[PDB]
Parts: sequence; structure tokens; C-alpha cells
Amino acid sequence: PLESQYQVGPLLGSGGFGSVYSGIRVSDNLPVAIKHVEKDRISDWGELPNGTRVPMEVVLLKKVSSGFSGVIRLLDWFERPDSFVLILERPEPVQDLFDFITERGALQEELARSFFWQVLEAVRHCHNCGVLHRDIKDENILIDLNRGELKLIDFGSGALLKDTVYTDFDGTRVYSPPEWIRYHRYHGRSAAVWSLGILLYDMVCGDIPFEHDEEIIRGQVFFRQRVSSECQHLIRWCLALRPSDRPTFEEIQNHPWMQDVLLPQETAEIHLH
Ligand SMILES: Nc1ccc(NCCNCCO)c2c1C(=O)c1c(O)ccc(O)c1C2=O
Repeated sequence: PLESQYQVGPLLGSGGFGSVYSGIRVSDNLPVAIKHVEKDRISDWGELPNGTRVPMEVVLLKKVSSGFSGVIRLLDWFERPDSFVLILERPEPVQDLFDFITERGALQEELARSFFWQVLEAVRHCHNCGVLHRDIKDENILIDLNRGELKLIDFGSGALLKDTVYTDFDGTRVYSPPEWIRYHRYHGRSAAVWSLGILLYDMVCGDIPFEHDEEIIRGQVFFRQRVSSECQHLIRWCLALRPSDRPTFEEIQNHPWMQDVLLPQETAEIHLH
């Protein structure tokens, strides 16, 4: 029933996470994304309520796909003999944040503020649902160009959120916190906050701040672009070397740089139309 119910289109991307294609649901023409993951490259499995053996990515997406949020929702999935196939929402028109920043350079603060806010809301939603993403970064964020709405996408390195230490990590190194680099240990929330400080820097400078391990551990941030004294302050706070000196989500969202955010729609009117 998979190749009857969806019409496949062009490849949208491929890499660590598999191959993803543009698609349409025949039933009604909903734009969808069709993501293929090979069984052999799943290191990490879980089980659903009714109790079958699936990729953790499917468990996590089901836990966050309830109601509306800034997470791309899992509409359906399928098992094949050597792969799983996931059917996801697909906004239209869309551009991932990596390509957006690649095309336009450093974002104006007003736009970064709007985008960063929506990321924080999506991450809180995930954490609320008991899910840790663990690979928050520009290429895992989609922008709906018409509504100005951001959507988080690739849960393949994620895990159930817990309050004890994690000793495995599979996201992107250059977004990984110094405690991971040095001790191979981190807690979920505070590692997520570090990745958010890398993301924010990336947004307002048009590039990531750290490339090598020794830079991460040293944790000294330099601005190549004219940035406010406040935005800088928030970024250096998220990027505190000690996990316990990092802000909580609440404290990020109450920081002075985060006041007077634009709503998504006005964001797209001003910056994306
Ligand atoms: N890797 C990608 C690379 C590009 C991409 N959109 C391409 C649209 N043209 C702008 C270039 O970023 C997507 C993806 C996805 O992984 C992607 C996804 O994983 C789920 C739903 C989606 O809409 C998408 C998705 O729209």
C-alpha cells in the first residue's frame, strides 16, 4: 500500500539520516516528505505502546507529533525488508536554515530573534513530551517561507529525555558541549542549551564559532560581525564551560535580547516576502 498511496517526486536530500524525497499523498494532494532509513544503519531501536520493534526515531516522533508545534510531524510509517520508510509533513515552499544562512549571510537580529524564539518553543515542546533531540543545528531546521514558521526535523540521534547522565552521542561534534569532548558525559538539557548557543552565534554571524576540539574546550567566543552587547551576552551565557553556569530555557526566554519578538507571520512579511 505504500507506492499506491503516495506519489514520489525529487530527492530532497541524503546523508547520515538516509534519503528523503518529496512526495504527495494521493488521497488529497498533501505535500509530504518520504524518508527512507536502512535497517543496517539503525544503531538504536525502541518499541511502541502496542509493542513492535522500530527505530527510536519513530518512537520519538510519535511522542512529539501530537497537536501543533514547531516539530515536523510523522504522518505514517512503513516497514520493508531492509528499510523503514517515514511519511512526514512537508511545508511548501520551504528552505532549510543552513541554506538560508548560506544564501543571505548573517541574519539581522530581529529575524534571528524570531527564529531563535521559535526554536526554543519547539525544543521545549520536545522536552515536554519526554524527547531529547540531541542534534539541534541549522540543517535540522526548516523554514516555511510563507508563514515564517520554523520546524525541527531530524530525530535520528535523539533519545528519551532522562535526568541522569548520557554517555553516548551521535549528533554533530562542532555543536557538542565541552563536557562531552572532555569526559564523554553530559546531561540533556544543559547540552541542549550549549547547542542553542552555537545555533544563535551561527545565525547572527553566518558561521559556527568553533571548529576544533581545543576551541570547544577553551570556550572563548570571538565576533567577526557587529553584534549587540546583549545578543553577545546571551550567546556567551549558553556557551558557559560549566554546565551549571548555563541558562535554563526559562532564563533564555526572559533574557533582555529575547523581548518583543515578532510573530511568525510578520516575520515572513518583513524578512521573507
Ligand atoms: N534534508 C532536507 C533538505 C531539504 C529540504 N527542503 C528543500 C527545499 N529547497 C530549499 C533547500 O533547503 C528538506 C529536507 C528534509 O530532510 C525534510 C525532512 O527530513 C522532512 C520534511 C521535509 O519537508 C524536509 C525538507 O523539506
